[PDB]
Amino acid sequence: MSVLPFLRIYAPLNAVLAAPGLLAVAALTIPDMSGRSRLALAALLAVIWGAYLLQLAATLLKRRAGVVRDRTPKIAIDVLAVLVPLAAFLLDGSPDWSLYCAVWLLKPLRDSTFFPVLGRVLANEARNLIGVTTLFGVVLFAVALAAYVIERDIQPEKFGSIPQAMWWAVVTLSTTGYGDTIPQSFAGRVLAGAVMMSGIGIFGLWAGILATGFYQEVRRGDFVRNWQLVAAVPLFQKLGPAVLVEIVRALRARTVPAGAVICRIGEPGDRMFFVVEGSVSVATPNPVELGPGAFFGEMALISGEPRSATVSAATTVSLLSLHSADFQMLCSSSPEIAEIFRKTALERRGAAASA
Amino acid sequence: MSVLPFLRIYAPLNAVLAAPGLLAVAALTIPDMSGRSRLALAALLAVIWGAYLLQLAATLLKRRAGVVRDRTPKIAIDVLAVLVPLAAFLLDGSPDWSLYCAVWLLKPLRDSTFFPVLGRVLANEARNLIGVTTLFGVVLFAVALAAYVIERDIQPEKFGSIPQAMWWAVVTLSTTGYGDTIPQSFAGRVLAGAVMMSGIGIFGLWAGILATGFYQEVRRGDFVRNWQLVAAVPLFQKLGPAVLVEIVRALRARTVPAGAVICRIGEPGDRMFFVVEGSVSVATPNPVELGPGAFFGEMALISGEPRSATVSAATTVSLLSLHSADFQMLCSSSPEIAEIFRKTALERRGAAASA
Amino acid sequence: MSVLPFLRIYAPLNAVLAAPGLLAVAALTIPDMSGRSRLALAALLAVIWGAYLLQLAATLLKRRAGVVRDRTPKIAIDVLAVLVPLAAFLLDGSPDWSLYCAVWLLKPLRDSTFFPVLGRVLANEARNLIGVTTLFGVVLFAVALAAYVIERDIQPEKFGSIPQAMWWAVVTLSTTGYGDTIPQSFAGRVLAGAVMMSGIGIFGLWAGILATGFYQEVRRGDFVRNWQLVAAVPLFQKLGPAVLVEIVRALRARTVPAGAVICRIGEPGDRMFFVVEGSVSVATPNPVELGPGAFFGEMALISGEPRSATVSAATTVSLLSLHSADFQMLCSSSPEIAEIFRKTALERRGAAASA
Amino acid sequence: MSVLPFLRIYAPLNAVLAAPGLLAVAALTIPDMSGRSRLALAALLAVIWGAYLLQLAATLLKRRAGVVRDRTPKIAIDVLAVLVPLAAFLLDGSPDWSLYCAVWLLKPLRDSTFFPVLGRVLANEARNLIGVTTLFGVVLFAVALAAYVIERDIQPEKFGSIPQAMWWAVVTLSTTGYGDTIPQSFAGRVLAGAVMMSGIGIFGLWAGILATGFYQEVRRGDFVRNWQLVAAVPLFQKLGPAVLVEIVRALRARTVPAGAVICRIGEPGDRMFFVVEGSVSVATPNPVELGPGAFFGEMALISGEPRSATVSAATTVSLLSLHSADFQMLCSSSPEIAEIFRKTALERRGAAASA
Ligand SMILES: [K+]
Ligand SMILES: [K+]
Repeated sequence: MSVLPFLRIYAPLNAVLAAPGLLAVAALTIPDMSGRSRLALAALLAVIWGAYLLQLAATLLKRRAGVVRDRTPKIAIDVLAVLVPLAAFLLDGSPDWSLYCAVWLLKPLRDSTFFPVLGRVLANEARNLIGVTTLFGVVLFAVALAAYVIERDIQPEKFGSIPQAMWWAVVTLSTTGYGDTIPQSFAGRVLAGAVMMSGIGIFGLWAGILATGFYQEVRRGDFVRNWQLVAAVPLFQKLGPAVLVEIVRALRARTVPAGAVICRIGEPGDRMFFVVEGSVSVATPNPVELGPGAFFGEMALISGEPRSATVSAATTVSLLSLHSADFQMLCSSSPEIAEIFRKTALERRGAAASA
Repeated sequence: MSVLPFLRIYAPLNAVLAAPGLLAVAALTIPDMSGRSRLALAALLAVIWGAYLLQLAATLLKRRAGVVRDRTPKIAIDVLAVLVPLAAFLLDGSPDWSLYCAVWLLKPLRDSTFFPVLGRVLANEARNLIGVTTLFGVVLFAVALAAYVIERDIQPEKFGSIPQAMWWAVVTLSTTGYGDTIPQSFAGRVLAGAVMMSGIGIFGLWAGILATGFYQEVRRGDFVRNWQLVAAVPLFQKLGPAVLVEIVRALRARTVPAGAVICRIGEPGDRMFFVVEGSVSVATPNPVELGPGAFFGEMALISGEPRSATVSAATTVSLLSLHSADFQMLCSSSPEIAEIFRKTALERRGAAASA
Repeated sequence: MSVLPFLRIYAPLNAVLAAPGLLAVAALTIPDMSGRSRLALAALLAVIWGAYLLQLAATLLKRRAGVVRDRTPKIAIDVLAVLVPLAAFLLDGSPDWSLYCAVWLLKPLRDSTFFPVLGRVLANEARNLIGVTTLFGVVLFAVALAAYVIERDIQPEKFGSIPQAMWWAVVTLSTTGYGDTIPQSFAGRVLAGAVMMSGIGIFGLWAGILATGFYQEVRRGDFVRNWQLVAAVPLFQKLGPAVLVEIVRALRARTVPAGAVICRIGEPGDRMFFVVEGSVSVATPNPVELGPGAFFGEMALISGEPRSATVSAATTVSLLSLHSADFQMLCSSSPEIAEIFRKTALERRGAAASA
Repeated sequence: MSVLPFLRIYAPLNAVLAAPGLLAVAALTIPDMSGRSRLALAALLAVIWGAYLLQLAATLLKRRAGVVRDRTPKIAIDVLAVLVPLAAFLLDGSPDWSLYCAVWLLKPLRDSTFFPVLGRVLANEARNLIGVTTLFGVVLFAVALAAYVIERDIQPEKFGSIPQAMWWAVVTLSTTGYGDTIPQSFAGRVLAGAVMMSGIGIFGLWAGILATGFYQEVRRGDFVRNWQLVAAVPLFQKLGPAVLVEIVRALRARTVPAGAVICRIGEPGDRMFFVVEGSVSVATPNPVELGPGAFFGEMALISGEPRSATVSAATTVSLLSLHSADFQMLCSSSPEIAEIFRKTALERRGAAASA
């Protein structure tokens, strides 16, 4: 609720081309299809082939920033990005070579930041997941077995065996309900009374494990990525030790591109920002073009008013942001700091129109 | 658990008429329907047309409060509220003109406060949502493809192509289970063992993103809307800086209308309120009719007793509220404040019956 | 994880008889049923009728504790508990009179504590629920309408109207997937790609509203019910103001009945209790039978050892409880208190075997 | 996100053999199966029989550590692990004796730590669960009954009775949607509008009860298991009382086996560890092989750099771990401690290459 995320977070065309690239697949998969576009999409594969392949060698030119690096991840796919289609192109002469479009699916995961963020926490909490997965296997066959007890007599063709009932177990337990094979008697139907009761309680825990400290990591990602942009601020030499831990939980940093708007004049003053690198367009008669290490919004928060200037991104700015309460928290935290932001709420009034 | 929300939060008739207005649609959609009520409901459309249209120009009279305003939102629908039926009324001579009842659906969203509250946070956390949405697309075709590997031979008419299996993917992954096309072999049925395991883990995170800091915003909405009603209180000049951040998290403000009851006599004393504007009916022999900037309940909390008066809303009061613990927190927070609320628990005993 | 809940929390037989009472219904609902037990269960209704009716007048004897009471709730059903069967017994001469077994269903809700706990919070947060319910209605017909656009031509009998598609909306949106009427074309099937995405995000919020501050109330129920049992403790005159708010969050109170076990000897010392009313059986050669206002477990926690005595409930005791950390929190909180619990860890060593 | 869990948490072969042991069952359950492997898997049962039975007496040799123990749990299955197949082997001469493979399903639960962790909290919060379970039974028949009101006339064979509709209740309420028996009229279809609305709100609470303080217990498990490894540290005599409660919430302890890697050189310095028992391989020209009661990572955190050494597990080490923020919290918490970790960031620079 407090951030301006811009400049194409889904930026790199390495990621962009997997989506249209794999939709080329399906038309080959269909009978009675004209040969015209049949191969026209195979070009686009060759384009994406040639495109990453064009990009490939530039990546294999890893004499850029060549001091110490760990690029086993970023290279693990680019290699196979072109090899696997190639060997597929010859050995699998039939159209089945296209079935090696299971390969580009990692290219999103190549430059998927937020995917290592996922895999990080699984290596702390899987202790639970296994004991739950076991426990899921307990409840699975603990309950799947009681069905064969009953309808094997009058439903051989559906429940004349165990795994046919273990099939109906997870369908019955995992919220799904296909609707192929269902009991007819009473007591077998009684048993379902505890199943959905169970599995919704189980996954009530099990999937809960994921979001549990995943949020800790994302709420932690907002700190580790933002213990940076701390020393950059000229004013933050007085901040006590325990002060920052209270604060950086809320502070997120994002980048705005050049030409974009930052805060439009007259809209309700609801937030203030800290500039640390870039330049702005504080839209005034004399534009107060503030550079790395600046801020604005106290004019609108101490007064609780609309904006005093159509601030727009003159350049690509690495932005911070902050809503009132946590700044009211700061204004409540120390009288030493409100002195400057009092003067600032008088300097910027005259300094906005003037120079 | 601690608030008296009253006076028709779903107040404006601009919102009320969308619901019955769109139920006029369906009777036109049905064969063998008598022409009698067929057009009778078209009137009610013309009523809602004429009604907002009657309301319309009063809104286009925006010389009220005309200093600085941002009403691109509130006007964006009122314009089309009447135009779109109108052009639809003539060009689409057949009854299909009624199909432009997709238009009023924004009129709730016109005066839907809590809808901008939604859209505010999506512009901070969609970074995650995309990486998850990509990741959802990863897992989609990563898993959808393995089905065509198998049953294309003996299920052409169901799994003789890829998207027919991507169809069975999300139905299998997104908790649904329609039950149209399901495997027959073993290993294809083995694969589902991880799917519901996956998607319930995925949406365990993904929908978790929404409620994650959505609650922060709603728990924040309870502050930004209630840093107001702070200076109004005559007693709150002594409150230290860090005191309020502890408190305003819990304090919610709502309005009660005239004639309503506030706290009924003899019910268990469970809460105390702060009046800031309006008037009450403290039901006593001499009604102690307290106005803007008053409170009551300490009589019932310091003693832990039922109510001392059938307080009812003499007028429309902008109410605050507070349960014991957070006031016990206040009574624990400072001895300076319990002095007055000790006297108040003696003044109001005699002042209730007397003047 | 830290409490001994015993003495039949589902105690009153007023609640017990609704369950078997309503299972008497179904046998009447079935053809080809013998008249033998057909009316035998009607007796059990007459029993439950006569039983509450026997209990009834004792409740209508409300000259017990007749000072100030609010028993509109507890009486609202007992009245109709016997009247509604009675008027049903005569006017509805056919067996349909049994269909007034929709009446006892409130008798659980009569003496359902935890049900007012539910209804308390709905009167603070329904503001959200309506805006979401509206928003649910937005997304409902916003999406339901686009289906009639498509398959009305080739599916009249299923999608030849709007509400037939609004039917398929919530089934498609609310996680269910019956499997009666599903599209055949492409773009109509494309639309489902966002639906489960939506509704699982919606209910990801909407049902989240319930548990959101419901837990606040239950975590609050653990305080309001336990600001009692505070002054009872002879030692708690020194506890500072802000000390208790830290503590009572964790402290739960429950009752154990006479004859039950409290802590068995040799089991791992994992918790300590505060007796406030009742008596125990500290199983020793000289049983140190401690009465109202006592405690035990510091012997096992300061040493981190198994139990020093098979403490069992000599009588019905109103119990408190506490795990180590929060007592380690107390031992960390003040050196003034560990002095006594040091002596206590020496007195009770000799006082256990001796008197 | 901050722990190295290794050395086969799913270690004991007592647990390993239940999974393959029960998959021996199904082949017997199937007609037209050759007798060759039919009994070959019965051997593997006899193996698992003989295997635990071989393990059995070693467990019944409970003169190891025979001082005070509570092994009613660990023995409750081992006894029946071999007896139940045995009596089954003779009395049930037909192949049905295999149906006593419902017995090993507890053997995972025998040595399932994290299963008592489950059962611990159910004995505090089931108060809620019953009132919800009752309330679930309220809503069940409250809603199930209204269906028989309607379609009994034109759907006898599906809704000609009550429990046939209570069947359609939970299927309709518990998120499932089999798709066997669905209404045809309007008002009966209207009723579903509140059902999924309800049950998703109910289980929104009910399953929420599980994860609610289950996480408290797991977040508590991280303390009770880690108030140990406190006195072992030679430096922690100065830590104030309230300091540790802040810290041990995050600190998890796990064990790494011999031969494994701990932190690889050049990877981004993201965490520091506390050795308390074992030995390491700090890969340097002179390996600084640190033993019980050591730490490392401050070199990479105070500088925010990659690793200074390929530390690998020379032996099985009982590890602790800690990310920066909580150590930055420590560095912010006291200047007394950064003095040593300043010297340590100079000693270990020279002491790494040297001795
Ligand atoms: K379903
Ligand atoms: K289905």
